[PDB]
Amino acid sequence: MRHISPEELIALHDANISRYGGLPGMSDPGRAEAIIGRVQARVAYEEITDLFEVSATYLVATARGHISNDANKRTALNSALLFLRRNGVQVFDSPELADLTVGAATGEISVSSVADTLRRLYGS
Amino acid sequence: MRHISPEELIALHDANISRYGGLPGMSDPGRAEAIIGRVQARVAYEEITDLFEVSATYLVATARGHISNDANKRTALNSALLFLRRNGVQVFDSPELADLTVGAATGEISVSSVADTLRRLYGS
Amino acid sequence: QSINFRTARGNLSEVMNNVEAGEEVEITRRGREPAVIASKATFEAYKKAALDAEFASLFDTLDSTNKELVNR
Amino acid sequence: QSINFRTARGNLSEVMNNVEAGEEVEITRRGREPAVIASKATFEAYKKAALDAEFASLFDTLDSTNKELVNR
Ligand SMILES: [Cl-]
Repeated sequence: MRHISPEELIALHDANISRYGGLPGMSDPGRAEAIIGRVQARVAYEEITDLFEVSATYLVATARGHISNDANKRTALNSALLFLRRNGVQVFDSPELADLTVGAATGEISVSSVADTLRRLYGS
Repeated sequence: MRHISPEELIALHDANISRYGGLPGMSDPGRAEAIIGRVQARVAYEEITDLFEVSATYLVATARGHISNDANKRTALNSALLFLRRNGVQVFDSPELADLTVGAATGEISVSSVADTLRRLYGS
Repeated sequence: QSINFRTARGNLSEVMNNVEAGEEVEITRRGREPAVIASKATFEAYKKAALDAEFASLFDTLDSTNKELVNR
Repeated sequence: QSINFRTARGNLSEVMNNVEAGEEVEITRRGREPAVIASKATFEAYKKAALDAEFASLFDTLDSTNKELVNR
């Protein structure tokens, strides 16, 4: 299973800030390391094989993990879908993805519900 | 001194045709090899240390080198300035680059004159 | 540029100084597919460019939702 | 992921199979900066990303004159 490294996660965040907006130069590598650490830990602890459950984890962990003061929701969605793309699953934009990410950040949508939504959209 | 390989000169030509226009799929490797072969040879024979002379050589050699039936002036110009950038010289677009390259390609402007103009524009 | 894994074994310290100077050495094996030794500095820079392109097409694919999320 | 000068010398044939399998092994050295071994396919794929990016900037910098030269 291909994953995203802490240094890749920061690079993604930085790259998104540059393209779409936000305050640059602030990304904490400890938060990147801590976000990835959670995702790996959860996988090992629950023995997760389902790509969409893992994808959901990157999304929730990142959206609530505050790598920096801005762009966290974008970095969450993008890292989720990058993971899917890296593991062979074809991804594409959908009107649902904005609400989905906001819900994960606010706590209104659980990790499993995110995994369900992502499965419906990109599953086979 | 960093140089451009035959295989790079071709990649550069194909990339340029894709982006700006021209007939694709038509780049002769033996022509790319002959162009770089001439630049490398002139440098050794004349013992050229001046970066702008070498740039000028890439420019004329490529402009008249006929890599394909299209985009030879563009490859010529870009190759010359790629050389410069690769050897630590800051480059930028100038109103006189177009005229320079055309007179280069038609033999009305010689290697030294092209060198003097590059040295003026980009050399302290 | 191209050498067999035996000439590498005996002359590894030479390969290092070559690699560090700026060379990119291939290592072939008969019957198998080859590898390449290069400086960590240049390798990492190449990897990073690969990664930039990887983000750029994802951002392209999700350009619409990315722009929308900025305002929320 | 990271092995010493000596360990490589003695287990080079193993380092090949790891690399071929998809790993990117670092080679540390007591003196100067380190090196990296990777498969040719991945290395060359990263080298092409970098070169492609290089051309993109050159073309961006020279965009006007490039557009003009098409019509001369
Ligand atoms: Cl955001």
